[PDB]
Amino acid sequence: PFIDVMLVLLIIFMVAAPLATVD
Amino acid sequence: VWGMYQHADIVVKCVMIGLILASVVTWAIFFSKSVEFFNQKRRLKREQQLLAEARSLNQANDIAADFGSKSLSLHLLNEAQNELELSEGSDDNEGIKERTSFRLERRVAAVGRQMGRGNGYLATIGAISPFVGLFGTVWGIMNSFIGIAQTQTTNLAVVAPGIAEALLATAIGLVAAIPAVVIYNVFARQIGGFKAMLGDVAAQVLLLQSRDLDLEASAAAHP
Amino acid sequence: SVWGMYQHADIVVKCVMIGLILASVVTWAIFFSKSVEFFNQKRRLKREQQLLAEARSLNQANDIAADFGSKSLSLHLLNEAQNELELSEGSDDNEGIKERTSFRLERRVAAVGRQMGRGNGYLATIGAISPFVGLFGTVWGIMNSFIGIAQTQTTNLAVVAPGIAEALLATAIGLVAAIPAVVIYNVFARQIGGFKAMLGDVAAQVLLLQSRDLDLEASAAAHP
Amino acid sequence: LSVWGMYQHADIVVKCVMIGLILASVVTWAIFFSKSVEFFNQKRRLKREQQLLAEARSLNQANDIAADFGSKSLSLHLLNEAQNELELSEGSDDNEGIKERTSFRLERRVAAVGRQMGRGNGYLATIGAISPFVGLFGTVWGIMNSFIGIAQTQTTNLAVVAPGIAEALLATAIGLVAAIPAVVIYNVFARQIGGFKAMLGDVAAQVLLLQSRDLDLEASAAAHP
Amino acid sequence: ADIVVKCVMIGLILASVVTWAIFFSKSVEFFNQKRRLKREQQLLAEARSLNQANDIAADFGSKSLSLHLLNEAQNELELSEGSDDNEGIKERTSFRLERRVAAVGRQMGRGNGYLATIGAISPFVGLFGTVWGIMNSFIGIAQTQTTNLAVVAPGIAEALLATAIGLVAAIPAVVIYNVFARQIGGFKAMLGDVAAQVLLLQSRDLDLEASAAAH
Amino acid sequence: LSVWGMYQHADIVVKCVMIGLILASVVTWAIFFSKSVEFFNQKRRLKREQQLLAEARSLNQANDIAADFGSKSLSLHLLNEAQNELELSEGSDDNEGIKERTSFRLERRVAAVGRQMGRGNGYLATIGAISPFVGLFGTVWGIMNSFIGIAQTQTTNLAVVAPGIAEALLATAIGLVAAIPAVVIYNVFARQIGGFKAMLGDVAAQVLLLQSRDLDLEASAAAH
Ligand SMILES: [Hg+2]
Ligand SMILES: [Hg+2]
Ligand SMILES: [Hg+2]
Ligand SMILES: [Hg+2]
Ligand SMILES: [Hg+2]
Repeated sequence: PFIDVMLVLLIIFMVAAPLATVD
Repeated sequence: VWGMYQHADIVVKCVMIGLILASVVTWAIFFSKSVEFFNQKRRLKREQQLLAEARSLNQANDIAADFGSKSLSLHLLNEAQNELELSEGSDDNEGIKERTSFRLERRVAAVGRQMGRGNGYLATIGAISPFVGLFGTVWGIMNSFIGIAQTQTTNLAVVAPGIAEALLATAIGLVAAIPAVVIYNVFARQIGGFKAMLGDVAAQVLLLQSRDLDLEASAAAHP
Repeated sequence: SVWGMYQHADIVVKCVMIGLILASVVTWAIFFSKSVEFFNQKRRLKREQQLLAEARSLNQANDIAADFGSKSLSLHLLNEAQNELELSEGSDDNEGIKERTSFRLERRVAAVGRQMGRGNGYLATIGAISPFVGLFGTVWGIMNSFIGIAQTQTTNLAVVAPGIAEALLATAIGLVAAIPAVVIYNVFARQIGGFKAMLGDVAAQVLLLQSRDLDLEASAAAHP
Repeated sequence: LSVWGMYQHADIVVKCVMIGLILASVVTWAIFFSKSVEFFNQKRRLKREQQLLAEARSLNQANDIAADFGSKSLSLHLLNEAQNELELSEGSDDNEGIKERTSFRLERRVAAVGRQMGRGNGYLATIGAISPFVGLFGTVWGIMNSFIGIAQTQTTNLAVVAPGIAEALLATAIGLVAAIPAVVIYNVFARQIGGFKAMLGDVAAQVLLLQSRDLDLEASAAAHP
Repeated sequence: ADIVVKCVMIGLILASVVTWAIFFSKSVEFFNQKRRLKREQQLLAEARSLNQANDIAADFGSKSLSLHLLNEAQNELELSEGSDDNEGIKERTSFRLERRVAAVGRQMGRGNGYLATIGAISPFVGLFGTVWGIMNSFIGIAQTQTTNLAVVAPGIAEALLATAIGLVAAIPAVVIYNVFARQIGGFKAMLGDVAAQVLLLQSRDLDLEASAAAH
Repeated sequence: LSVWGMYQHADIVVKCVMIGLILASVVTWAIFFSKSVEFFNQKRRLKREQQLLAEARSLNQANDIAADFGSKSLSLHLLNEAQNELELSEGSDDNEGIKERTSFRLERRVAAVGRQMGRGNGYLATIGAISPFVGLFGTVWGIMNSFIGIAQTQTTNLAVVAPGIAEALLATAIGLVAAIPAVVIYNVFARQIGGFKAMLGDVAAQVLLLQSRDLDLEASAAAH
């Protein structure tokens, strides 16, 4: 209910950083 | 842009319009309750400065004679006087005082609750705006993965619209969220201080009534 | 395809989604039921306060409040004051009567509050764990995706985009179930606050009438 | 592999986060069950005692209705406390005193009993707040060792590191599975403990009212014989 | 680059400037008044009467706090001249003093709101800066035809600096806010102690005088 | 890899984040241990003294039971405070007065003791408040170093990004280890301080009762 912002943003960068490569 | 932001989705466009509406509500509340608050506070500080010179309760009713029918201090003074008239003939002063305070303080409390009407909106908007924005972004990157599932072209020009609408969702979430919370906090501070000032004028009335009752009851005893 | 998206998930993420949909259903049921109940009771109380504000005494109040029907709250408060006057018949100490009445009336108000907040715990808890249940949906989902990329080798072509899309739909539904619970709970706190305030004002009116009348009666019989 | 192997195959730190979180869940359920049986017995027992003492109208009748409620009964303890304040105060002419001294006593025990009911609530609240975050530490340590792994040799081809990311996300999953029940159990314990404190407060208020009424009626009744 | 990101960062830096201005000025205020109050309390520890207290504090200075409390009690004694009810005076005096302390409390915490909000919303305004930036970058890769993110990487880093500045502006605001909360706590405590002494002395003297004129 | 390596292997900024957060964890646990043994002592001894004073049918019996307690004991300070208010008020005909002044003093002392117990809570509260921001700054530094890596190498591979993301996740891991214990320890100290202030309040209530009872029995006893 608070960190959930920070949690989901960090998760979304762990999802998007693999979206970065390659192809 | 009107064509750019309207491009490719329903739900995300709806969170966008919702959050911008929320920002509109916060700022409309801001201006209207701002003019109201400044007016009433100015008036109250004037009235307290005037009533500070009253050596009794009658002098207070004279200083407040012209204060106006919607003024608060005339409402408090009228409450005290009305409690004196309803108690006419009572031998127990220790009582009268009690009944007066209970009335006055509650009036203040009521005005307090009348000050915070609408502050619930600011509190809720600042509370859920980052979460509604977060739903916007999660919906966005979800639509991105749907996009790479259809075409199967992997990267990187296909993921782009989804990531765009996601970061727009977070951006709008913060722009609606921050001003709501800041304005709410200043409203907590100001409502606290104003409730306090009203308490100070009420306390002046209570003091004058008590002191005069004591001087009257003691004045016809010995002399 | 929505049906295909769903068919891409897992059995656990399925429990997460049906669970969140049920939780949203119950929150809306609570909202409608306790909402109609609360509006009815509030309008009734406002009517009664508007009537009782004109009573110059306690006999005049008991008369204005004749009915008011039965289950009304103001009739219950007036009846509590009356019951304390009747139990104290023959007591010479009026300070006592007064004291005892407040102790009851005040406390009665509190009980009303506890009966108003019965069931709001549900909203608070649903809004509390809904993002956590959604988040569990997504992490379990994405875990299944990475295991999938583990048993098949080289790279992952398209295989789990949809699994991941369904996890993210789990968080999306989690927030969609969570938010209305929290908003509804806050409006219920505000409205219950105002309700306790109004009822508190009626109780205070009864208390004032009792004190003033006992004082004037004792003073009128303290000189002929 | 499957879930069991995925546990046995993970790192040592992540193993500890997972085992810890299951332990917290175990404590969550033990607390839940024992406090459940306790609170239900005591709450409906107290509901009875309140229903019976509502007829007292006296405080001699209250001691008589409560004459056998049990040596652990709460209403018997409150009634005995008021009575003990009447006995220690034998010979006081100031009733305004006795009442005060009585109230101060009674309202002091209720709170204490309340504070004894909430003993252990710290664990439920703390587990429900922390468990997702300790899990989050588990996975972040996991994927951190993984990315240290992919720049060593240094590898590519994501399918080679995927077991590490799985076995890390398992920690957040377990964190949430331990976390959620703690939160629900804590919420019902707050509300129910609230209702119990209220009920006990209602019995205590009955005792105080009866005592006040007796002191007033005795003092007024022996003022005009 | 861009526009918004730089205005967001300069906004954060201005917020940092305000953080340090509050830090210094409030530092001077709290230290001075805390010292003055400590001395005044040690001196009033010699009071065996209310008159001896009004006397020890006569010259404390006109802006002294203890002279304001003592002067309020004395003024309530002068306005009540001719009253037979000592239980009355006591009440009114307490009520008066109970406002004083609160008002002074409310006046010491006038500025902590700024520090609190700056430390609370600084990381989020910074985050808005970077999210606007990276949104502009991916909007950039959505035109023409692209791949290989190495082209937009600098823009994204430049965005992440906005959050870095947000957090760096937030930290001193938060630490300073906590220290000022503690100091105001101790101050409200001291002021409350001096008020409590005035109330005791007044109550005790009214009791001993009233009991002396009953015999 | 291992820990010491992970340190010597990293940047200067993440080096400062690691040293800062590691220090913050050290102070957090030191506070915990010293204030824990202290709090255990204070509760143990105070509970002992309360058991002894429970036999007091009179305030004089309390002062006699409390004669040898300790020079720094809290119960002796309360009983001594009551004694001091009885002595300053000697000769007063208003007992209702004495009682007031006595309660006023005693129930202030308890509060003050509370603020001395929370004399250390500021550090824990602040450490738990700023640890996630310092950690988050570390991680953002990491991901930024990653995008610089993709800016130099012009590569987009996984192994040029890996060091920056690994550093970021390191900042996050240590950030959580510094942040969580500060918060739980702070709340556990609030809970324990509450219980302690409450217990001391109970002893104060015993003193107040004994005083009020004795003053009533004396004033009533000489009339006759
Ligand atoms: Hg819409
Ligand atoms: Hg489930
Ligand atoms: Hg372990
Ligand atoms: Hg600018
Ligand atoms: Hg360093």
